[PDB]
Amino acid sequence: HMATGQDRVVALVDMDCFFVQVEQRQNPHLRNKPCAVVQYKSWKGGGIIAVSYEARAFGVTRSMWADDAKKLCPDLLLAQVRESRGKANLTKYREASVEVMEIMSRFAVIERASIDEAYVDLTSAVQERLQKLQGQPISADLLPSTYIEGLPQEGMRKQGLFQWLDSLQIDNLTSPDLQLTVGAVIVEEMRAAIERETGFQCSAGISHNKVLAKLACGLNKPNRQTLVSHGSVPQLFSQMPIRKIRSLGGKLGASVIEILGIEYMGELTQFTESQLQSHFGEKNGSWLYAMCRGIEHDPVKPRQLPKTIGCSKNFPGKTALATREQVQWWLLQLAQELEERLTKDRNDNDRVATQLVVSIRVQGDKRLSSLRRCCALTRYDAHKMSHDAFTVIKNCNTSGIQTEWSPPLTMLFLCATKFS
DNA sequence: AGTGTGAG
DNA sequence: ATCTCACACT
Ligand SMILES: Cc1cn([C@H]2C[C@H](O)[C@@H](COP(=O)(O)OP(=O)(O)OP(=O)(O)O)O2)c(=O)[nH]c1=O
Ligand SMILES: [Ca+2]
Ligand code: NI
Repeated sequence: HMATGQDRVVALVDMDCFFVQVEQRQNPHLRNKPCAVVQYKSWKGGGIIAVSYEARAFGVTRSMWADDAKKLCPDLLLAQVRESRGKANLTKYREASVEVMEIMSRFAVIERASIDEAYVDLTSAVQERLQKLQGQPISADLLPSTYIEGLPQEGMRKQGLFQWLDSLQIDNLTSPDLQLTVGAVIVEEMRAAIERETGFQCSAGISHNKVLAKLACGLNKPNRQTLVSHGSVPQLFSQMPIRKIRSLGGKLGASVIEILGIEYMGELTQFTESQLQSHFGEKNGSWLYAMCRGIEHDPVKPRQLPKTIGCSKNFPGKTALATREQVQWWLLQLAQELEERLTKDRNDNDRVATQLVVSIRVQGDKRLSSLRRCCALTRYDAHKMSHDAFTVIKNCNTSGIQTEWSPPLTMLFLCATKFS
């Protein structure tokens, strides 16, 4: 069933207001109440980074000062992420993420895609489950939080699910729609286990590829899951913004919109594959041709040890690193965080990083990074690493006066790679 | 390849 | 993210 890109069952799981839920687990009084998670900033109580769904009803959004949100939601409760060596401390979140990932790994192999989301390949689990119950159909009681995109044509959810279930093939075990339905069953079980063992809620999307799973996950949030079938793709794409498709959120997507004069994914269906290749190249033209028809093949890649570990910090405008002392201090601060993480990495995976990449951005440069250089990473010593990084970046101070740094630095980035 | 692009 | 990480590209 590859010709129609219905060969796999893929799901994407995304935690609802992840940081808020981890905080609600520590301090119970914040549960089922409007609350938020802020990064302490002296001005206005600090910026808000995670908002509960209860608080979103009052118009609360991320990137807005706590006091202004207070005005919008006076009952609003606050949780504050600790700050360390100029950045947020996410140990708590990484550990909760690991908990959930381990729980998901029991049902099918996963691909960790971020701190709060992961792809799941259920093809094998769907086959094995298909043999386990044959002939008896699938009752709606196994899909308490599943939405069937496009149907019908909390009450609506049940009516659409009934219309979906009444038409599912029963005997053809290779039926794409049946495989998706079973995948949604397994995801319902997965999420039930996750809640039971951690108290966390989440959403999921079930379809045939990563792109459709990602779109399906966001259709019915929170604490709900959405199944997007191949037959529902035309309707779903009829008004789906091109820039909302995974990998098309940047320049390529903008280019498609500008060159073809279209806004929705579904409009790409009218162009021929040769036209798309003549305008975007063989590879992107063919990819777009199949993607606008719901076909995509990026495989779900199991456990993978990260290829890099790094951290950085930006110093915009006034904050730009101007003296030599400042650059030395921030390099040391970054290296100390790096050391902490590299140490945990070596403890958990018995591998050591052999290369240190230093990257910096000078004030006034439009590029993301002004330059990058590499040196050996022999010892997990923040002090040593700080001096090595300084040595590769020292040439960049184009000023004979030792009293300052020129041009100033607006970004410092340290990264450990070449693991072995 | 080191840079640029993009997902989260 | 008003950061972490992956990887495509002669
Ligand atoms: C996108 C984003 C996320 N985060 C953090 C906090 C979030 O809890 C975590 C996951 O990010 P998101 O998944 O983007 O958002 P969310 O989990 O808070 O809520 P929902 O999925 O229901 O929309 O990463 C930021 O601090 N700044 C950001 O810009
Ligand atoms: Ca989330
Ligand atoms: Ni020293």
